[PDB]
Amino acid sequence: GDIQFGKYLRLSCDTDSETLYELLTQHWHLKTPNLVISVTGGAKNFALKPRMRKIFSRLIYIAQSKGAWILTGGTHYGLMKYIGEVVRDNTISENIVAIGIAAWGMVSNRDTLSAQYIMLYILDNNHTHLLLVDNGCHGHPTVEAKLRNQLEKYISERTSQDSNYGGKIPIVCFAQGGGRETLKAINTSVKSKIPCVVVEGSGQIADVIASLVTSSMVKEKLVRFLPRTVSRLPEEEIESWIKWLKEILESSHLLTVIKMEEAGDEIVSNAISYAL
Amino acid sequence: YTVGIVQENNDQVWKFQRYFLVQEYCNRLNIPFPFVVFAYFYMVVEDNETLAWEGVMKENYLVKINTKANDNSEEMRHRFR
Amino acid sequence: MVAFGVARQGILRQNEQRWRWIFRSVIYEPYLAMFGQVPSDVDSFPEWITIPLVCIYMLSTNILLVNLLVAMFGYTVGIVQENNDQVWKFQRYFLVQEYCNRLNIPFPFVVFAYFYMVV
Amino acid sequence: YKAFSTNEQDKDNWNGQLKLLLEWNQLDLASDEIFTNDRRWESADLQEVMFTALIKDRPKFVRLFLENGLNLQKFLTNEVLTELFSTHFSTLVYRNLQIAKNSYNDALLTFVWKLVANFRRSTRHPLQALFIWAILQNKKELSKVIWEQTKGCTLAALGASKLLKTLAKVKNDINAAGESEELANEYETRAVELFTECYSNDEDLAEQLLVYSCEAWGGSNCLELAVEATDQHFIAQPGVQNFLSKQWYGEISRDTKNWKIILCLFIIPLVGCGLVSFRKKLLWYYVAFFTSPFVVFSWNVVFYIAFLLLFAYVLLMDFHSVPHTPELILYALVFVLFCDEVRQWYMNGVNYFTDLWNVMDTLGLFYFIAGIVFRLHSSNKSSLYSGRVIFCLDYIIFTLRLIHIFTVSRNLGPKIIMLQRMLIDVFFFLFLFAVW
Amino acid sequence: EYETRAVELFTECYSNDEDLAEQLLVYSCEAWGGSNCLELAVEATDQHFIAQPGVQNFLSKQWYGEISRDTKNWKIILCLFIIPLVGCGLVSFRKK
Amino acid sequence: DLVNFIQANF
Ligand SMILES: CCCCCCCC(=O)OC[C@H](COP(=O)(O)O[C@@H]1[C@H](O)[C@H](O)[C@@H](OP(=O)(O)O)[C@H](OP(=O)(O)O)[C@H]1O)OC(=O)CCCCCCC
Repeated sequence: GDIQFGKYLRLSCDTDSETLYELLTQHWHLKTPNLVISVTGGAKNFALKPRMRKIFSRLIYIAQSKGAWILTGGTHYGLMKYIGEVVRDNTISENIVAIGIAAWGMVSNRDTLSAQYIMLYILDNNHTHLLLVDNGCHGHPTVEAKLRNQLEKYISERTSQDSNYGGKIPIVCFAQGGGRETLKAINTSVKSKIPCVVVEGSGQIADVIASLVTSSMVKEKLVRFLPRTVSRLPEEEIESWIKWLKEILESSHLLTVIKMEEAGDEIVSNAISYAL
Repeated sequence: YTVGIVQENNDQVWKFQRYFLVQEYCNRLNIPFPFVVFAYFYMVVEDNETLAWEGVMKENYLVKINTKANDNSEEMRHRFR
Repeated sequence: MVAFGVARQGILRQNEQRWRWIFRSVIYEPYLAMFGQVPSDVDSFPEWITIPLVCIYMLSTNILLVNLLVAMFGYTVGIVQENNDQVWKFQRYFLVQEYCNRLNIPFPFVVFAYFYMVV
Repeated sequence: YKAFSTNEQDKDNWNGQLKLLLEWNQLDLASDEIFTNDRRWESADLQEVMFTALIKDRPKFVRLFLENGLNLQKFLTNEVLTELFSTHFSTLVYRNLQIAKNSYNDALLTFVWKLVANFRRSTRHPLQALFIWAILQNKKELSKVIWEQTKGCTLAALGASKLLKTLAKVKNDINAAGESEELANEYETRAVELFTECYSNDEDLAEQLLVYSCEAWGGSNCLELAVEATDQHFIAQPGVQNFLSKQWYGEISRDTKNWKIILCLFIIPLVGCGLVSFRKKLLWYYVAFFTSPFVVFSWNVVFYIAFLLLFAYVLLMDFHSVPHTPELILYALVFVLFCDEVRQWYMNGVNYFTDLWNVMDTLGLFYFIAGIVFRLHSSNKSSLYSGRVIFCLDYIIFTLRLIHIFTVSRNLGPKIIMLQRMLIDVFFFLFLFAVW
Repeated sequence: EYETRAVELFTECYSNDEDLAEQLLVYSCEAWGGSNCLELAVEATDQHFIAQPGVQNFLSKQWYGEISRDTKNWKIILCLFIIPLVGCGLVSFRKK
Repeated sequence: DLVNFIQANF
């Protein structure tokens, strides 16, 4: 069904990325000079920090300039809603392309079809494109991460001659919020050789990685960054978090961290260019 | 006494009067007087996009006005500390 | 001034058929029916109500004239505010170029210069 | 705060900590401890704290609450707004507002007074109402915070500037008037800068915004409010002048030479002969050219000159007890003027009478009709002479109206503008000279 | 320097309060010099001190007396000739 | 077309 209040499509998890990319390229979207994915995290409330706003404004401006694809969760609650609102504002002012990928089961209201979705999770209507994964139907745990990672890896495998970047289209992961899902996404991106940029100074896991960029120090940083999260998390959760931290830090050159001191203009662009 | 009156620039006042005259002659039946007589007899018988653009330019203006504090050497002192 | 003179001539003389005479008089009377001269006063249908009319006409003309003069001088202070030194230097360049790229001979002796130049 | 938190008696409850920080105005601690990424927030949770911050004049806390997922539109309910206006509105400000309403009445001031009365006694633009409430009480920071959320930012700034100026014209309290005046100047500067920047970004969107009339913000647009406030600075900006010039020239290209247009005016066929390259078929060219306000103005001035010449000819050469054909033509032309005056009177009648030059023109028309009535009495030569006198008065006042037309040209417009003030001062000087 | 100090002090104080400032201005000390602030400023030709908004407001209030300072002058002039208009709603008095 | 393509894809 097409949400109107863009295009929302329900696709199974076991879907070949090649077919989706061919569909998008043939008649829906043009070749993408750049592609950036943002992992907001489990939290549905995004704190409008003094610095995060400018960072993401610069990110969206860069994406518009380069005609990039912005991938997010698409949830109307949290950072994704802010990104969608900023995309709509820029559109009101070359078209920006935003894809929100989520799980159909977690969606609160399901409308089948040109059915219109009008306001359990809620998705932002600002996003121009949306994808709903459905393998564990009516399943609380998130399952879109696998498809997102597979699609990102396939797009990395692609090759565009027009782009100045040699061969494959550039892809940059982004991490501003903390959470287990964010850490898993960072691990998958690192295993995929696609660089990720972590916003140091904001978020729990992001700041932990920034400080790391051993095991006891990692645990102490994780506890300090998210006291409530570490207190609620069990010992097995802490062990898994430390394992993922060690796995991601094994490849430091890929990950890039924005310095807390660095707060000038065009810092996001500089960091992304350095990572690429 | 007259030198003081002429000290004040009349350019702004003339521009104001120009606006008045332009409004008078624009919101008016654009016909010459010889042919305007029949005009009276004949007479007797988007926004959201503009406001959004205004808000965007407001965001840019607010950033520009708030950058003034950037020139202060406080940031360097904080980095040093 | 001419509008005032037209108003005065209309009120004083009626149906003046001499087109040359009326055309000259309309312009000529208001200026000389004022500080310049007083032919209208000699010419001066109730008189007891006529005298205030000429009095007010003269008062209005005088006040308008003084206002014009003072406004003109005030306007002039702005023109003189701008320095004329740069403009004079510009004109100096123009004159120097005119007199330099020219046969450096006085006018009494320059006549033969053109004949020599042609050949 | 440390005693309240470490005590553990109310550590679980966060609203108490937030209220405590708000009361003492500890912004940094509020941003650090109470507000954190882990904590979840809802607008209903903040409602009361936001209201208290508004009451206590805590602009920074208001901004912080707005940033952290607070919907100002939903919060500003009718009950909240009426309660705020009824109780937390200072009596001194209400007295000043009444004084302004009585002594210095204005189109916008009566509107805001009606809005205030409606909310005080018992929801089109709640944001505008809140901004007005902040402005009337000379709250600089809170007013700016609210303004950052309004949709009509430049329009709101102009309205605030005008309202603050008319409020500062009061004399009940000097300090409040000075604060209002400085705040008005600040908002005028903000509006000018915002419109400049925006006009630099884009031109057509800027002009659309300028001419746009809000959903009854005050019943007026940015330009009208600037004019009413005599904001010469805002209109003198390049963008507004360019807009006015485009309006004046219409479809005609603004860069085309004026002498070309003047020459082609007399000679019709040149209109579509390659001259006057129109900004946007020969018939289309002709209609566009003749619909131009500049061409209409030139035609009107030529017609007025011809009418004055005919009037002077009638008075000087052809005046008889019985009207002649030139006199009938003069009557027709003055009737055309009269019907044009009626048409213009239908609109802005209050402004029609208020204008000094407009009242002068109406008085001249009345004088002309009176002179016609006097001249109709051919039986008595005295009546005819009185009608002739009235006709002379009509001629002079018509010349005054003609003088008004010349103001358009830049060459001699400022000259007349200066002449008026010089005339006033010289009249006073001549009065003193007269006395001694 | 002392003139500047006095001007700033009186401005600041007149901004804080109005009635206390005026009482201070008209107050005569226990024979400091036999004169008040206003008289001393006048004798020194301190035009700067008197030109300040507070002093001008005080003088205007003294000039208009009980009549409200914000009322239109033409109303007062018109009512002067016509006595009955005095208590007919015009000239709203500041204070039967 | 678009509906048929979507059905073919899934
Ligand atoms: C005898 C009684 C009176 C006789 C008539 C006497 C009437 C009379 O005296 O007006 C003179 C007037 C002068 O025009 P004027 O020079 O002021 O026009 C402006 C001027 O050229 C400025 O310099 C321009 O700005 P800038 O240089 O770029 O900075 C501006 O362009 P823009 O910036 O706005 O785009 C121009 O608009 O010419 C007419 O067209 C009026 C039509 C009159 C028609 C006359 C029909 C006979």
